[PDB]
Amino acid sequence: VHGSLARAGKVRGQTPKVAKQEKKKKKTGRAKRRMQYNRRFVNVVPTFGKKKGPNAN
Amino acid sequence: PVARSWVCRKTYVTPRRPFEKSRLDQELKLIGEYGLRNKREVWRVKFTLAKIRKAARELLTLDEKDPRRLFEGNALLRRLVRIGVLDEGKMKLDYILGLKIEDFLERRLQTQVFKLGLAKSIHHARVLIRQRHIRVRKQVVNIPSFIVRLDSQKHIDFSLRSPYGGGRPGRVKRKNAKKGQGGAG
Amino acid sequence: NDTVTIRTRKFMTNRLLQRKQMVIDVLHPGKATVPKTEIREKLAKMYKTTPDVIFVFGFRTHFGGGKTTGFGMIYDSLDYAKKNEPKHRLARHGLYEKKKTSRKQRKERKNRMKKVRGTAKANVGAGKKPK
Amino acid sequence: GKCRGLRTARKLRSHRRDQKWHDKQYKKAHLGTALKANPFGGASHAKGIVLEKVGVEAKQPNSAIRKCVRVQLIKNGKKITAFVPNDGCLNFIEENDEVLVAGFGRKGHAVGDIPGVRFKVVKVANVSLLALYKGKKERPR
RNA sequence: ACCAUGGUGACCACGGGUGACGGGGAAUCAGGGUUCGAUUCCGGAGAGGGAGCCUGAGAAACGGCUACCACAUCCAAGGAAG
RNA sequence: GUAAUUGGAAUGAGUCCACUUUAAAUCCUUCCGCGAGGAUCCAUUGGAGGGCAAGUCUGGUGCCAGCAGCCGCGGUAAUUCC
Repeated sequence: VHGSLARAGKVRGQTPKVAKQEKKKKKTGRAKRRMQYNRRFVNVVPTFGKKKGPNAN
Repeated sequence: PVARSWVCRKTYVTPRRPFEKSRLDQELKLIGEYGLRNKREVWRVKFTLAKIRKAARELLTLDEKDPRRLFEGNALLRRLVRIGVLDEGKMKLDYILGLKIEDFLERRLQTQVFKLGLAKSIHHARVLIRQRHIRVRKQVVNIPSFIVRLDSQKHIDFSLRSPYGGGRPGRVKRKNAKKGQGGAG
Repeated sequence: NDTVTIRTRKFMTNRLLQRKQMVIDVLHPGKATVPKTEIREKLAKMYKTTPDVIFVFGFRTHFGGGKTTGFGMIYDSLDYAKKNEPKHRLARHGLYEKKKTSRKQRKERKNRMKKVRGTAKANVGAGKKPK
Repeated sequence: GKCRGLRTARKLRSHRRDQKWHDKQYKKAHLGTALKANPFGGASHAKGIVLEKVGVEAKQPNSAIRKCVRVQLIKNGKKITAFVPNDGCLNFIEENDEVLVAGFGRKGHAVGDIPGVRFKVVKVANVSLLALYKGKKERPR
């Protein structure tokens, strides 16, 4: 039907729950700006392609 | 009712529009190739650069033969000649207008302890300052934003209390030599 | 003793106050803040007087050791040292002892002596036996 | 068009102080009757108890049952409606709590697809409605 | 107190509102402005509400008093204090 | 740049005298000492369709729950919902 007052809190109330698995911490602070300038500009790679961006899948 | 100063102004400025792709890119290579911590202290020195141009163009809209820029622009120039962004014998109020923020991030303490051969790897040249290892002639200072003058520029050195200029090795050398003699007499 | 420099500057003696007052900068290069009681004899063995009329205070060590700076002064007498001097630096080394009441006491003692009128035997004696 | 001239500034000023009464977001800031009208009354937040849970319907292109409550303010006491704005968050507001109703994105007007609502709900019973959805707090006893 | 019939106004009087203390100023800024200012500086006012006073050089003071009206305290209920 | 192996004239927070400041004390300033290997001594807040920098990667839902300031995405493969 169209759900008058029932199934309120439905889609989070039935979702499969995936554990947040641990990682390394991020290099916070000054070193983030170190490593991401290093991510973008110190290696301007000659890979062409109309420049597919920074979350390529 | 109080004996307080009250007086403060903001030092950095935030941009007109954010999220244009030809701003953050041409500003990111300030944050990395000169080794800074956050973009607020890029806007800081740029807003410092900005009002000097706003000063000088209040001054360039005046003519020839009036006394106020004779006091102002000369006192303007005898303060940024001594900081080393602009050399002495070619003093004009017109060369200052074509000037870029690459020179204000060149006259810091932090990039001059990289290019005077005192260290390596510009981010590391941040680290030595703040970790209390670098003195001015008599004064030890842990400030990367210390725009060190042209006058006191040949005088940056390691401290007398530094490892690299003095002694009493700190807690990593003391700890390792202790445990080796900590198995017998 | 060992590696300590004592210097001073802006020496102004005066006989308005009959003192000798100056700015002292103490150089301890890699050492801690020097005791003031050690400083108030290292001028006496320079000004040829006794460590009895040389008073120092006010040392704030500059950033990262080396030159601290402060005040110091020299009186012309120990009896001048008890006339023209605020009582707190007269007492940091014992020359005038100070144990009084707190001001919370002294106010409320006067607030209860205020109600009682005329009785000289019972203005002070407004409850000194009960406490 | 305009009368103009150097000496006519009385005409050009008593023409502006009454042609200013014809644009709205000035007029709901100086005329007074639109200052009393809002339930918050020149404020930014209000506390109020929950009287009724209701489900309103979404507007013309959508079709959903948007959930709302029926807060009645203790300041200048009068009935309003209010929106409880998250996924599993109907359950965290219960009957006759004390919630802090805030504005809803657009000042004085409903956003999106909820016809006839003006306020949203944060801080159910001293704890933030974010801080119950995000698993940082509970509803205290 | 005796006389005279005047005065103000569309160059907005008079009346109403003010979520109005005024001013130095503050936020903002191409120029032009729009808003804020209870707030440490100076000037005004008032110590719950309105009135009346003594002393002093200066107070219609309120960490001075007396009366009323609104609020409240002790009590051995005879009275006291705000 | 991972996955590394060490290190050492590297150090700050933290715990600790003592001097100092101060009226008396506190910060802070100085200075024995201890004090970093997933340096566990750990950085969040908001977003990722367009305005607006950043994903048609996966699972769940199925005009429901919900998102969205505006346009819009939602009806069994969603670049916006969990």
